[PDB]
Amino acid sequence: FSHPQMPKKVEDAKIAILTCPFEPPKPKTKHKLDVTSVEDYKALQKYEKEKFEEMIQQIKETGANLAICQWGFDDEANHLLLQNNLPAVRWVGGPEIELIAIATGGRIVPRFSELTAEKLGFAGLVQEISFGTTKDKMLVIEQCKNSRAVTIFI
Amino acid sequence: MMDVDHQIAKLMVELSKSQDDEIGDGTTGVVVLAGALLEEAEQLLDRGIHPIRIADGYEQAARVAIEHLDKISDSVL
Amino acid sequence: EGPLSVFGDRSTGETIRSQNVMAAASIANIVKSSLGPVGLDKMLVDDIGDVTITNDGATILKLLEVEHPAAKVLCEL
Amino acid sequence: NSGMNPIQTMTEVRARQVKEMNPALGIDCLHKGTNDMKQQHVIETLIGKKQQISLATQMVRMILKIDDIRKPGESEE
Amino acid sequence: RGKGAYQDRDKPAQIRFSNISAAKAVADAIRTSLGPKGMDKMIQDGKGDVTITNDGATILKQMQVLHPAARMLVELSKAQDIEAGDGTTSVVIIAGSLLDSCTKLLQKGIHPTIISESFQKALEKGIEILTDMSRPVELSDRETLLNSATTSLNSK
Amino acid sequence: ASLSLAPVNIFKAGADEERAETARLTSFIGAIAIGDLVKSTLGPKGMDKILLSSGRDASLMVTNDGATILKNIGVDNPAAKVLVDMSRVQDDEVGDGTTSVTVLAAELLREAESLIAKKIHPQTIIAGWREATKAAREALLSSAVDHGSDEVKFRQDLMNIAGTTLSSKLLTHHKDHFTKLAVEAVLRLKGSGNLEAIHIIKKLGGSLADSYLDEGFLLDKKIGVNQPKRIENAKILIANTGMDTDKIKIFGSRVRVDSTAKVAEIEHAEKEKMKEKVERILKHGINCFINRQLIYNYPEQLFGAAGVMAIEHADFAGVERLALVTGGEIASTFDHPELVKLGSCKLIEEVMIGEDKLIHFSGVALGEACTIVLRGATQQILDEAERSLHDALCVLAQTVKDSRTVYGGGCSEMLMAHAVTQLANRTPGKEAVAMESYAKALRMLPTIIADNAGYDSADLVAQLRAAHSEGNTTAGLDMREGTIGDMAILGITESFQVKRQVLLSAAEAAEVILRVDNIIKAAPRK
Amino acid sequence: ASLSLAPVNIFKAGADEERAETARLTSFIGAIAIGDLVKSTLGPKGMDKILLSSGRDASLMVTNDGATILKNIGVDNPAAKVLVDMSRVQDDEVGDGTTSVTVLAAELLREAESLIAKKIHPQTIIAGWREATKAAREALLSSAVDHGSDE
Amino acid sequence: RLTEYSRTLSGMESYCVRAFADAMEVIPSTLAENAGLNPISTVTELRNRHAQGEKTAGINVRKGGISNILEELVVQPLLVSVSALTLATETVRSILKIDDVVNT
Amino acid sequence: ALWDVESGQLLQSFVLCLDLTGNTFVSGGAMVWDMRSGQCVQA
Ligand SMILES: Nc1ncnc2c1ncn2[C@@H]1O[C@H](COP(=O)(O)OP(=O)(O)O)[C@@H](O)[C@H]1O
Ligand SMILES: Nc1ncnc2c1ncn2[C@@H]1O[C@H](COP(=O)(O)OP(=O)(O)O)[C@@H](O)[C@H]1O
Ligand SMILES: [Mg+2]
Ligand SMILES: [Mg+2]
Ligand SMILES: [Mg+2]
Repeated sequence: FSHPQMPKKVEDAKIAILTCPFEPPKPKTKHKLDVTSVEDYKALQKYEKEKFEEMIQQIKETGANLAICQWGFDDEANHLLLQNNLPAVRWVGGPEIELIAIATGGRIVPRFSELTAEKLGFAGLVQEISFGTTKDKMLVIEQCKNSRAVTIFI
Repeated sequence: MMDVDHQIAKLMVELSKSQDDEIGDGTTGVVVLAGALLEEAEQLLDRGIHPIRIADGYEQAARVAIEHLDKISDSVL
Repeated sequence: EGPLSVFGDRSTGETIRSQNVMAAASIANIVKSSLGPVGLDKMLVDDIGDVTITNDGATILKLLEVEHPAAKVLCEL
Repeated sequence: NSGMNPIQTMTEVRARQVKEMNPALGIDCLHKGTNDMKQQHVIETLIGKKQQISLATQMVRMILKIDDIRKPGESEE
Repeated sequence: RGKGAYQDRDKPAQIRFSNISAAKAVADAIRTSLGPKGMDKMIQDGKGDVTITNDGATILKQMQVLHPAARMLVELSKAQDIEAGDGTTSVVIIAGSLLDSCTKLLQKGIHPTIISESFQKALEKGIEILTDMSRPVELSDRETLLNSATTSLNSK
Repeated sequence: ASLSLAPVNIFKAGADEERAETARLTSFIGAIAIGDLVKSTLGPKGMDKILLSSGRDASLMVTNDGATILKNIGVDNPAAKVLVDMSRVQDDEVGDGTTSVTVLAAELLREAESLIAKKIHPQTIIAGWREATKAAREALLSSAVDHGSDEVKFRQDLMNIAGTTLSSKLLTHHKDHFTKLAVEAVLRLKGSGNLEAIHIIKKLGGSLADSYLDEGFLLDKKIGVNQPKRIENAKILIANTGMDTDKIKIFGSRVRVDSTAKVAEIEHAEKEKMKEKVERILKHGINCFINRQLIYNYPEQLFGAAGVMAIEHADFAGVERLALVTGGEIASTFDHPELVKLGSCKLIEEVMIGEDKLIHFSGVALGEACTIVLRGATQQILDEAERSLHDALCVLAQTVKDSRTVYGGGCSEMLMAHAVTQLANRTPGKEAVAMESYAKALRMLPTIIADNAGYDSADLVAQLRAAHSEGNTTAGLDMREGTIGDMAILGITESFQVKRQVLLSAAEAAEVILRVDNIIKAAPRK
Repeated sequence: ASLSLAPVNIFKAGADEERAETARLTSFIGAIAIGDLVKSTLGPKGMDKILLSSGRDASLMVTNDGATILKNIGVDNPAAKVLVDMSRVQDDEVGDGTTSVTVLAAELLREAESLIAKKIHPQTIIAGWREATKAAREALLSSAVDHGSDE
Repeated sequence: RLTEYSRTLSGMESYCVRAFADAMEVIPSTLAENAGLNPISTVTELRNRHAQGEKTAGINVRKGGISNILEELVVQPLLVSVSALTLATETVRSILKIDDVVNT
Repeated sequence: ALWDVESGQLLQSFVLCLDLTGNTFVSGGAMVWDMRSGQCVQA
């Protein structure tokens, strides 16, 4: 889990699989945004804050309990996720995203505006596993309804 | 049999040879005694005593020990 | 080499004192002939043909290539 | 060399020698149960011990008087 | 009874003797610069930098000693400098003398653990003695502070 | 015909292979060398080792930990590499036992070499060892005792376990004080296994007995310029915000104007944005502010004007430990002050440890995070003390997780070996011989423990074997004077997990190495 | 402090010495290697060796004799030299038993290494071996039979 | 005082405590050697005077002999001596626990 | 190691060459590190 104070165990998790970093949007094309006055600066700051709040609210609106991303996110999004009781994990690899989506029976969503309740996966238990005196942590997603993907842990 | 370069080691070899020539026995006790004497002289030197004084004291003590050996000896047939 | 086990050379006592005095005497003798009205100037060649005809002690000591620490002390003095 | 504690056994033997006047008490190396070396028949010549002490003392004095070494240091093959 | 454990391994004894020899060599090297009649040491770095010093910690740090016991002695002098700031030469000499005594103690056939425990007992007794022989001081007494500073500066 | 010993050459230059004799010999020599190296550091009377690095820095390290010794050695023998990895994995899984598992594996492989010399197929030895391991595991499990229900007896067991773990380290000089320290530090975790919550600070100078566990917390950071240096009844706010020219994260944005007056207006707007950020932070009603990242001159000037302490650059571990010890929440946004919990402590002040100044938190609210100050005479002493404390804390945390305990001093090895011998006495074939060799290695472990102290190991081990065969299941080595005694009375206890892991890992690695009959090496890069 | 591990060096270039552990290890390794080499040529089912000379002549020999194998090898281990000389002297005294005596010496030294590993002074081992040799010699003498009277 | 304490500790540890005291005796010998005085006689005089009862007696480099060291205003804080002794003892113990050197 | 130019302080210490938004960078001996979390995110 991205925040150290986030809960280490989620039961009956409704997972929102996302491939969009929890960051303000940026076009792929070479783009320059011009700030020409104090009003422009204030509008830009308000826009960034509102984008963070809006993406968090959009994730929360679907009723999801867990959020899984692929490209990580920054501090404001992390604290908003912690504040809204949404455990989250970041920088999950592409194959891992695909396996989680297959196992939990949920769709991979490319942006928040497309997130819906029907695209949420389900997992009976999502847990963070410790391995003794090693400081390393791993996440276990299991107890799926009709999981079509398995993992062998040796 | 030893192959040495240090001159003090050669002196010890010659001391063993001398003990072998004169007596024929005790060629190991001489080396141990000399090593112990020099080891004690080391800590005596660390306290600021002239090595000639150490040698003179050693000679005096050796005279005393030889006289004691003469005193405590026994005669065999 | 020895029990100290320091990667370098060590000089102690009269040897190092004589070395320091020798370096100081060398520095003094370099400029001793340029003192007083009957003193004489010097040519200094800077390895590329640059010539410095000087009588000042500071100039001579700065232009020279000095390696010993005591000699450096006198030059900076 | 016999597997006993050196300081303890030597101190005990020395104390026994002081207590009862008997210079024949020594180290029981063979573990015969007695320290009286006369009963064990461990006998060595008086001249051998005297020569040991004399030679060790003279060599130690001779070594103690050397205060300078001048080696070629060439490390020839 | 009679014979005890054979102790087929002589390497630990050799390691102990080498460590003691290195520490004793360091102590002997820095002994000359102790007290008001001590003299400074010139240390020339591999880069050509030159330092003249009487401070024990500086002397130990400047010369790149290689034997592990010498490195531990350097760390000991640094710790003494951190905690006290004076006596960085006396502590190394004390350690070297203690290990020099340990040489003959081990040669007599005494286990190193017994030596260490006895040294701890002697340390406790010595701390008690030193505390007993000292006297209290008040910071308002300028003469005592001046005398302490002068005593510190006597050897420099 | 062999691969290497054939008229036609099938290998690249520098690549070779080792057949039955050579492969088994190489494996056995490597394993025996590793075991002999790591041993003599085993038991209450084990000694330390000096590790000289051959690199440019030439790092110096004196240690008693087996895993630390085995990690920092240039090893080319593949079986020795296997044993080294075994020791590292054992260190990762549990704290102690790194030397015991290596010595047990080496003894097992020595017995395997002896058995192979007696014309016994290695697969037979493996089956016998599997049966012996099953019997020993069952016996050790049956001999375990649990005291997790009773708090006083569990605390006594924790004290005994910490003392047993520290008995072999340099901390055995002040074993009592350090055992109390470690037990208090582990118990302050409130059942959490987070060993990162315990911070060990090594300060040169002072005595080892001067080491202590702080009643609050210690931070090695610095306070701002005009900020207060002392706060009473502090209200903490732990944050992970930028606070260093916090740029709007639209990286495609730029200022594009036609006059310098507009640029001045925009920079005033940026400063006003930072000031509003600081005002929103202050709206929480706080006295202290710890930020994970840096705090620049303008925000710290604003904080000093507000008269609130502002600690900067407290890394992720720092903010996590402060949150654990004070109960605050690591906040990155400040639009809902009512939804953010503030840390609390009785007093914040600067303390003077050695020649360095540290921030001290006193009267903390939660306290589920410890700081331990270690004082020593050398850096090597400090490093070894830190490693020993890590071992003790790891074992104590494992015991907190699983409260089952076994008796040390060779008692567990003696009872496991007795069970193995009992199983071997009713087994036909050479599997019985393999089982007897397994029991022989199990005996050899406390034999090495007794040898390290200079006692009569043979007689003591014979006495232990007789006592365990008779029925004295709690008999063990009394290392105070070199006799045998009741480990329950003497309080020589261990974690059941550590002993079981040692046994299973040693048996597994011995089986893995024994299966090899051919070592093929590729041509090295050099 | 030993001669080798002392700050001052007392030896010529190329001269060295091996102390307790190293000397015992070298002796035991050499003796056990010699015994392992000479064995497997022992008893009715023993096999023969091939002695391929590395000299200019490059002589070839096939032999089951322990002394012949042991004399035609370049051994640098001094204990191996002791065992080789023992085998040669045994061959000189009687024509048989070179392999047997070499193997017996190697096995005895292996047991000695095992005993030394158990913290037993070598002098104690020597005394026990002297007593055992006396007992074994007496038993063998009592076990002998004679038939020279009957043709 | 440590020699007396060792005399009161009959056993094996008495030798070690006596060696500890003899090692403590080194610093006055070094001071006498550096001052140009005779080390053996100066240290013997110090020991005799300390045994007689006066404990503020030390090397007097100015006079060249032994006198009340407080008359020369030669004083140092107790912390220096206490820390030096304690740190040296701990370093000696840590070194004594070592028996092997491994090259990495 | 990454250092702050203005304040002259070591932000975080983690490599023959490396290359870089100044938050995610890759180091080759791939090793992608994220400054927001201070952990390796890709390999
Ligand atoms: N006070 C003690 N009495 C008897 N045995 C002990 C005592 N303390 C530790 N031991 C034994 O010493 C062995 C080695 O422990 P140690 O060297 O501390 O770590 P490791 O288990 O990694 O070797 C343990 O198996 C333990 O049984
Ligand atoms: N037919 C046999 N049956 C049983 N043992 C035999 C027989 N022939 C020889 N031996 C044994 O083999 C042993 C070794 O003899 P051998 O292999 O010839 O080498 P060496 O005689 O040089 O030791 C002898 O001790 C002998 O007892
Ligand atoms: Mg004789
Ligand atoms: Mg001073
Ligand atoms: Mg341990």
